[PDB]
Amino acid sequence: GPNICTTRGVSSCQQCLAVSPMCAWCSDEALPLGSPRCDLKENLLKDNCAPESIEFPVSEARVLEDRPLSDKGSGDSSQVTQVQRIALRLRPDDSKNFSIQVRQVEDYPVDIYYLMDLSYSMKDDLWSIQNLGTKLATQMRKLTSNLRIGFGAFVDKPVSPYMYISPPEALENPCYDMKTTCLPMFGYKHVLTLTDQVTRFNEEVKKQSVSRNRDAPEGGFDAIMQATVCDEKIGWRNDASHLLVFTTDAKTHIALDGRLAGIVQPNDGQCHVGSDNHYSASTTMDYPSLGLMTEKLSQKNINLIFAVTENVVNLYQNYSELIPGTTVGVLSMDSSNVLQLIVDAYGKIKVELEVRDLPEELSLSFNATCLNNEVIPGLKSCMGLKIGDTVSFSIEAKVRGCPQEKEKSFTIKPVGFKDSLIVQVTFDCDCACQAHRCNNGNGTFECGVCRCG
Amino acid sequence: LDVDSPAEYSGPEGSYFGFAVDFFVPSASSRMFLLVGAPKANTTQPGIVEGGQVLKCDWSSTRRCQPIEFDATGNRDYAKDDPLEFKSHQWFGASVRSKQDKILACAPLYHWRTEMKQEREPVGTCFLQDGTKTVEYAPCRSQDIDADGQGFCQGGFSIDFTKADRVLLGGPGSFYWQGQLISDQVAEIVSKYDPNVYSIKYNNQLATRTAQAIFDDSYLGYSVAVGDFNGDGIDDFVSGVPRAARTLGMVYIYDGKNMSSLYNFTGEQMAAYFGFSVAATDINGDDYADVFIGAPLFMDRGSDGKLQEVGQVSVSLQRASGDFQTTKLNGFEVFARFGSAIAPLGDLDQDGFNDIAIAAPYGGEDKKGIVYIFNGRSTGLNAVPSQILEGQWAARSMPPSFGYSMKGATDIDKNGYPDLIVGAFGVDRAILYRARPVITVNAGLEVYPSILNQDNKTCSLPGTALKVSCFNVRFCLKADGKGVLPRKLNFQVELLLDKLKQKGAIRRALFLYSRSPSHSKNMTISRGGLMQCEELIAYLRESEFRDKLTPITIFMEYRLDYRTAADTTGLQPILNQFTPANISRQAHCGEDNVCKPKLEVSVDSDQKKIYIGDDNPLTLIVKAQNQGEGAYEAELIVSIPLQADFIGVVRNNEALARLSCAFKTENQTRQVVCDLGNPMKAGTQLLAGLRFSVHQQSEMDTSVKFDLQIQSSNLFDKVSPVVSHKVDLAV
Ligand SMILES: N=C(N)NCCC[C@@H]1NC(=O)[C@H](CCCCN)NC(=O)[C@@H](Cc2ccccc2)NC(=O)[C@@H](CC(=O)O)NC(=O)CNC1=O
Repeated sequence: GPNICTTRGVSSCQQCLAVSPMCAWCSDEALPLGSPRCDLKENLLKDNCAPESIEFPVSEARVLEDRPLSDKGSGDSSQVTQVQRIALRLRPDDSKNFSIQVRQVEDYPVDIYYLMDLSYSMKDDLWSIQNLGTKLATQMRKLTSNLRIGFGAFVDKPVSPYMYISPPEALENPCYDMKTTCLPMFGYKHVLTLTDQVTRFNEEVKKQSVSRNRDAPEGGFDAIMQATVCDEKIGWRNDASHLLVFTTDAKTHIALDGRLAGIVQPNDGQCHVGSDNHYSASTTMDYPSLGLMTEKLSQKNINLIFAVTENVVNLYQNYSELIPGTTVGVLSMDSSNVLQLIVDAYGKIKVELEVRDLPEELSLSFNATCLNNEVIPGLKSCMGLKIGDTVSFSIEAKVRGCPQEKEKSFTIKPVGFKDSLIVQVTFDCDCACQAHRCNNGNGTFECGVCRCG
Repeated sequence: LDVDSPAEYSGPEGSYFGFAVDFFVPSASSRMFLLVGAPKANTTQPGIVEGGQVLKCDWSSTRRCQPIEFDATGNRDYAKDDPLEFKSHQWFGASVRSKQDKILACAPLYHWRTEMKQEREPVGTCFLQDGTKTVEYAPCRSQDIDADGQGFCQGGFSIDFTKADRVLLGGPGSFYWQGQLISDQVAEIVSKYDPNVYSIKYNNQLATRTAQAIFDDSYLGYSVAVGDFNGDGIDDFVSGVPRAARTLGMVYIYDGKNMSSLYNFTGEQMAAYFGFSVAATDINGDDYADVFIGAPLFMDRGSDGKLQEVGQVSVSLQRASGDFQTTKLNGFEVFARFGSAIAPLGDLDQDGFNDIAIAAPYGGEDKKGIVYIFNGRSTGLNAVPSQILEGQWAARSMPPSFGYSMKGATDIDKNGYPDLIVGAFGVDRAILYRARPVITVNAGLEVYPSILNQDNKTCSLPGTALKVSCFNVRFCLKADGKGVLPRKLNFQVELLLDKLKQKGAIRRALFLYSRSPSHSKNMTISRGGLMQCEELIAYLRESEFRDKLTPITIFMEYRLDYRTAADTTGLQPILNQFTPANISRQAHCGEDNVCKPKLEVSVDSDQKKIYIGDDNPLTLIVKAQNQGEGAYEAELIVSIPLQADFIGVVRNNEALARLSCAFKTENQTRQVVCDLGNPMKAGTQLLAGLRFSVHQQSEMDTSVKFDLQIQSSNLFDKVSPVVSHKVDLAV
């Protein structure tokens, strides 16, 4: 019966193709006069039109590059493959669907920052600090590959109370009273920026020595807070999972402890490390409170870890409860107990697509298959993925009208994945037959209408 | 507490003017003074910079502030070209406590060259000044040198005065920061003062000894409090130990005679700094002093289940048996440090129970500092603050810290009400808040005719011969108040005869003279038991209103004329914070004095069919009656369709009552208002016939609907059930 092809007054093959995907045009001159040249192709075959003279382009999604999905990013053979070329052929106002695959193959970037106490109380433990620093990078390089590592150091606030100011010479050598050499004491210094080089980190770690203060608690919370609140100096990476290991053996000074030293101004919570890689506000700012420390740790997603000796393990265990998400480990000659924390922190640890250079006349529909073969149409993101987790997205492309440009291309890519699909789009709007009707030469037959002369 | 126009004092920039405040009450003279410590001011001592100061602010007379010449001499010499002490950058003014003529300031960051070896050690020096003789007191400057002894005592961090003139002093840093408490009599301190000796000893001294190595760095002496806690009449020693018990915090109670341990309070959250500030004052008026311990870094579970730092104050009530009853106050803002300064005020309102102020110097808007005031209630504390004081100056280069230090319990204005001074060292300012006299006023409103009869029409309306029914209303005012006050208060008395009736729909009661539901009058009351009273006569509208259901409500309010009630200084009084400013009473046929009609109506039609295309005369028979009591303003409403026209009441029939019916069109509703009877007596039955003209020509309607209801103005069952009559159309 009559349909959209036979009712819209179609007068040419081009108009027949543009009206609807279901419409087909018969170019056969043997078709009896009065029969609809534009109709369903089944009607045309029933109308005994020549199948060769029936122009019915069919949209196709042919695969151009389908190199297999990789398993490990460390394989030297062939490039790593996470997502490669597709070709789409589309007639006007018609839609076609294809499927894509994205898998997390590359190892997760990891940032590890080391905090060390250079106070006299750990001359017996400096070897353990350096050994732990070595084994940190040693263990992390054997699991991930985008590692960035670095360290800073802290002693205490350099003011009279904690600083040996009594003899004019003991400033440069706080161990004067026992006739020993040591470095002048400092609030906080950022020594080594985060960098992939393990040798530089080991050499700078092994060239660190102690200083001397007065009271057993040490201002390590200033060190933690300045490490967290500073981004460019420390060199944190927006994509890596941030860790900040903290080492000590004695108690810790807390907020409002600095009122003794004449310091009452609250911890402003801003990066104050100047151009000399030193805490420039260690003499006018109080120690930070646990609330502010937790707020900033959550703000910059840093997983603080406590590596302390046996004599303060319980104190720091109880301190961890007020700072959620932080664990504690025993600092000794056997650092496996605290390396297990780093192992689990890495094991604790997003696919979202972005469209580039998409043609305006094209429209895309997203169907997301993230986990358990579950399809959520209209979404483009999948959460909670691990190593080996492969997700799939079903994408349907719909063209609006017929663009004047026969060939265009666009690329679909996950965010931060490099690997992508380059789609080649070809629009089939013109019929092959288009390559006397107007009363035998009385006009020009264009677009299906005869412009009479 | 007056907040509109307090007193402001400012010192040199960056001097921390306001880090410590107190009141100075010279017994010799009558004027009272304000003591403000500026622990970073630039003195005139030779070769001393940022030596610290303590200032005397004169309050009333031009608000001039001057520093006190505690020490005009610079460093002293142990030998030639060898200084003995380092007075520069010492914190002179970090603590100020006064008691009558005695002023006690301290410098917790004073360094002196140890007599044995050339060395720099902060021991702390305190300058106790009597009427004219100024002496120097420094218990920690002893032969127990070095951090192993009293070398890092930092004595003078926290100081207090005892009722028997026994200075209490706390050194956080003694004994490797184990902390120490030192107490000495003032007379012995003044007698033993020898300038040329640097290790003066005192015979009657009480001190805390060195404990084991476990109690190190406990910060004992951070804060000090004195009160009686053993019943011997001698103030004990209460000190804050913020770092004790694995940083949980502690407050130590020591005997006031031989320094023995009586009671210890342990914390619940580490690093909360349990013991940052303490106070000792009985709050519930039972004469047993109670403790007030802050923890400005307490983290409690939030709305979403996470920890938020708000600050907590612990209140423990003292019992005869010895035990303490503990209640806790949490903060209201995050990072506000609620519990940093706890300042007793005594009887701020003279309610009979002492009142205290707790401050959060880093809360409020812009973190400008806020102050909470609480009042004393028996068996605890009024956990809901009654007033809010807020900082006024934004940070220049330092958090303003408004409320970091306050001092109360002293009546600077001399009007029977204690005042309060708040320090703003962040912006180096000091603020004095004068309390306001609490006047409690009791109002008595009585209406003699609780239920009155409209038919009691024995009252004459002035200006007309008409009669009305009027009632008597009695209203009285009395004013009682302590402190300095004027003898007469010019009260403003306002009252309204009708409450509810929203949007001013209608009011039924008007006063006898100058008819109105409202009346205003200025009356003068004398403080005391003289319950001054006045009376008024008011009368209701007969058929001027359709609402008798809701009771007539009599309302009274009283606003004090504050402007003329202020003293010579302009401090206006205040009314009681808990008193109700408005008192409302309800006023109101059978014994219940409520006429309750029972209205029912039935409808019958002479013609069961109406022909379309011509005028069909429809006669309606309506049978109306009341089974209940008298129905005032009772009327019949007949909602007729647009095609029905009312012609008149059937009068050719003697059995049908010739009603007075008026056809009214009100808001697209065509109704016939039939006057059934004003009182609608009980048991009366009314039968009437109404004729209508029907011009129905519509081809869609099947019948014509008529809605007839009995309405009245009565209290109960004032409207009959709606009855709908349908007359079927005919062809
Ligand atoms: N009376 C007490 N001992 N009270 C407990 C205080 C203990 C506290 N320490 C000690 O007694 C022991 C005495 C040596 C015997 C080994 N333990 N001294 C130390 O532990 C030193 C270094 C050291 C370690 C081991 C052996 C030798 C030396 N560590 C410190 O942190 C220093 C100085 C510093 O770096 O700030 N002291 C303080 O901080 C507080 N001051 C102290 O005295």
